[PDB]
Amino acid sequence: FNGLTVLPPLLTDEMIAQYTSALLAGTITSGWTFGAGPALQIPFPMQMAYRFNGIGVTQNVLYENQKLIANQFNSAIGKIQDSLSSTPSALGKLQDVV
Amino acid sequence: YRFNGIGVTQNVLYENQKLIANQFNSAIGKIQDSLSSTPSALGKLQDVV
Amino acid sequence: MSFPQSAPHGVVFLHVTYVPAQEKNFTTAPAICHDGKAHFPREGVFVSNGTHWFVTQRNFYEPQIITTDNTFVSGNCDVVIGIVNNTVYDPLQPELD
Amino acid sequence: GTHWFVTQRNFYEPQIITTDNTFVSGNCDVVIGIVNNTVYDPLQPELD
Amino acid sequence: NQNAQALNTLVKQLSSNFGAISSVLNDILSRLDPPEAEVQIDRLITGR
Amino acid sequence: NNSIAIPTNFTISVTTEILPVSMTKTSVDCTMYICGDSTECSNLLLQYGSFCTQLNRALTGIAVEQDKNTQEVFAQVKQIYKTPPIKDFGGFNFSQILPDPSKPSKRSPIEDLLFNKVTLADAGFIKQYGDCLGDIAARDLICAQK
Amino acid sequence: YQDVNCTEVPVAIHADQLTPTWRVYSTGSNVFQTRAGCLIGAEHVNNSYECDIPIGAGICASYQTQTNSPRAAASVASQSIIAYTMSLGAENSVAYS
Repeated sequence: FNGLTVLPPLLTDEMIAQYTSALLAGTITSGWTFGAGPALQIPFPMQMAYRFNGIGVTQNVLYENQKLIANQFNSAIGKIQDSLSSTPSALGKLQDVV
Repeated sequence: YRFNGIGVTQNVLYENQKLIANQFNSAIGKIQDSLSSTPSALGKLQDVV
Repeated sequence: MSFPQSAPHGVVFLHVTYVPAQEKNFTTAPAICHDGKAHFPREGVFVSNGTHWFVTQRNFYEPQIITTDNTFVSGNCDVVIGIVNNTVYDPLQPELD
Repeated sequence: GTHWFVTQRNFYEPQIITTDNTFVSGNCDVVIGIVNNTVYDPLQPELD
Repeated sequence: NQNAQALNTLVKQLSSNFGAISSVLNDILSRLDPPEAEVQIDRLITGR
Repeated sequence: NNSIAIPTNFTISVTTEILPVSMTKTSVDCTMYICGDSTECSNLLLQYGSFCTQLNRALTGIAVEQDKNTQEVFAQVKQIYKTPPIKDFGGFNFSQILPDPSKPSKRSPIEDLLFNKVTLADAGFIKQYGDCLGDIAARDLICAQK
Repeated sequence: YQDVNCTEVPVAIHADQLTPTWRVYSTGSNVFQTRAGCLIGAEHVNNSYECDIPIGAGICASYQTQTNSPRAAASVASQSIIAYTMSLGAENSVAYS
């Protein structure tokens, strides 16, 4: 009651999540090649073959280690999800704004 | 070079020489028209001063 | 490339970019297993036109003839995923044998 | 002189115009200021 | 230079009155009484 | 899991992006603003220390930074090169991004619009109404708004 | 003297501050009309630099131990290269080919 009001966002937390979903699905179905111009189809194995060729690791190595990379990736993502769950403190940088 | 440099073969420059020029030449036309029609963007200049 | 333009107390850039306009779908293979040696293209991927396989990069369709000189050997049939059994033509033996 | 060389834009380093150091595409009628000259093949005389 | 000048400028602002007729916080405390002291203090606090 | 989309056509597009670089070397004389010619005001002003001097110094320093922000963007190449005397860009046809010397200022058809569609309001470029002293010409007539 | 012409350059015009018309002088001398006012104590020279001490509106001065530069008359045949409109470097010849 001290002349304190709040303005609603235009692009809402949910709309932001929808945009995120679009971005997630883009990187997965079309690589980066949706960020400009019509989306190109490219499956995920082939998106890695180019992501790797681009740092100077061949396609053969990607495949040779297919199963390893997948396990490493899956685990990293696991640990991330799990860290957020274990302690809220990881998001301090957001809590600090609030 | 500029073509190869973005991962598109120089072959395109040549095969599509007409296509490429036309598009650029025209884009310059459109820019002049855009700026006259929507000089709204020049607000980024005007407001600062 | 870009070209600069002046404006009072500012700069306006004209950025020349290549943006795709029309895509078309092709069937691919990352490699061909020629005789147990897997052949990858020097650049690009193998594409089928429904009959013949060619090498082309993902940014433009340029069906290049598949020949050993435009590939390199790395791995074998059992290393590479999505690999297809096909011929990589030797460009040298036809003029000697 | 009268010889042609492949060189980079960042340093003059003449290299010979062979069918190996070059590749073929298109035709001569879509390249503006196309020059007609001889491209060398190190292999061809060994095929006789 | 700015570190030092900022600190030096801060010290020099001690000489300000900001509408008071004394800058010397100690003499105001010790020599003046409320009818005058409060007046100068209200003005030095806001100013400072 | 076995197919990709490969471009069969493309467009070469030109994107126009407008950015600011600097502002005019604006200055306020704190003393003139507050006291003008008032001797007794100055006496009372000195009581606020160098607070007022700092205000003047800060605006002077900004003015200095504004010349540099402009150099930083445009003085990057201090050598003056002239336009292509020859326009044989092969398939391309442009001069319309280049200065037209026949114009009052060596501005391109595009810069003509970037200038005439930008009106800036600045004191000293805007002259007084009623004038005080000096010719309306040039910057011969003094202007300091009110 | 910010934003005035070089005909009414006095500190006080037909008045004083109980001190000589300028400040201790009653004349300025070395009066150069600039695009930021009128510069007194410096004269225009036809020998330019890529600036030293900027004044504004393409106007600059330089002091290079010239045994007074913004406190002397102009010369273009001796080192009294004082105030000038700045040059944007030199031209560097190139032609499209």
